[PDB]
Amino acid sequence: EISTHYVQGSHSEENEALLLGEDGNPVQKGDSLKVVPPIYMPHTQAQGATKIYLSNRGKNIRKPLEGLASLLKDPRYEFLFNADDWSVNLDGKTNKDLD
Amino acid sequence: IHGEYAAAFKGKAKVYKVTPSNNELKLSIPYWALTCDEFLSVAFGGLEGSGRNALIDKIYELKLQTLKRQEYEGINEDSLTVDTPIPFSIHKLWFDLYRAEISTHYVQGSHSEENEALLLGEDGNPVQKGDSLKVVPPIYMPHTQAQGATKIYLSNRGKNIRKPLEGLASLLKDPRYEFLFNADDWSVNLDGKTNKDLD
Amino acid sequence: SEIDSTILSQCGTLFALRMNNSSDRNHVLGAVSDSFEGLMGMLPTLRTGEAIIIGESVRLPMRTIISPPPFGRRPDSLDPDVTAKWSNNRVQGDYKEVL
Repeated sequence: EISTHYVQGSHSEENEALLLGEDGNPVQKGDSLKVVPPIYMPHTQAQGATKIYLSNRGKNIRKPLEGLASLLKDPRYEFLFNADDWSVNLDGKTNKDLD
Repeated sequence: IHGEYAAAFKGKAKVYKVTPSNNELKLSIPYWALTCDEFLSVAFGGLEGSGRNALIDKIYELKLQTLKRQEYEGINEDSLTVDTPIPFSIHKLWFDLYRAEISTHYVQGSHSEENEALLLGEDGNPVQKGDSLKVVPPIYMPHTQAQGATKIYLSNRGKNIRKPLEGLASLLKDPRYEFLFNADDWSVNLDGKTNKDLD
Repeated sequence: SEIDSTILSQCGTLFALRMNNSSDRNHVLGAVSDSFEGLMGMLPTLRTGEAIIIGESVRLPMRTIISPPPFGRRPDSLDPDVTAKWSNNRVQGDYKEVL
């Protein structure tokens, strides 16, 4: 819903128009275990610069996603989202089960 | 609420009023100590459209700049949320978000900040360059890119939040909101640095 | 008086301790199927620890004295002791750590 495709018309994930640094690397690639969101190039399709059009697949649930992001970093929900032996990693694997 | 307990405790209790007279202190609640939702509810009157998202983004960017300029313990670019109590300038926020809506760019197509088409005076200097601490906004040339004269185009990046920004400016110039926007020692400079902290 | 009447009425056994207000006593009387006027008239004058066991788990409604637990095993919430904390002499604070 935020990251913009490098080319208009198509919203491919591989065309993420992120904000790159002087060296060439993006300013903020983004993390999954951490809740930092990725940085993206500003949406602008005017003359002079490349045509940047925002993704058209985004829904209207930005506020609930922001609320969930705030909740994820709250240390009062460790028992829910960060269980010791029941923490689900990226690929969906748990150290122990419900037994 | 009615201010009737001040006389009961003559010298046995600190009294925090809004307009001190002789020895009572002054109630001061800095605006940057609030959360995002409370700040929006008290200042902008409860925006609900994309203007709320724009204000959130501007606040987050200002907080990031303040963290970059001033060191803070245990806070980095990765663990900073919008609700973190970190000082940020409100005058700069209003100035940027308003000047990005009324001022005109000297070149059409692009609206770069270096192409500001400010109406210059007869001597050459601009008539009203504008001020940040003062709430006076800068004056800009009229939007007319017709033939005969130079082509000047209006801003192509502004949102639809001119009315809330005007309301915020009116609140900023109101002497009844000093306890929020012009606290005694917790005033925020343009670079985001206060005389004291929340401690 | 706040518990739902239907839920309370289906409870097998009641342990009616001392009850002060009248609404709760009326609700308890209306949520019992084995009513003896003499026993139920003694509710607001029960000693600290007495009970009136009523239900299908006893032969008769009966006024008992619950056996006290062994010494050293008594429920206690470790809430702050206001008088002890406030009676202590004040010391210089350091709110930078709190911030």
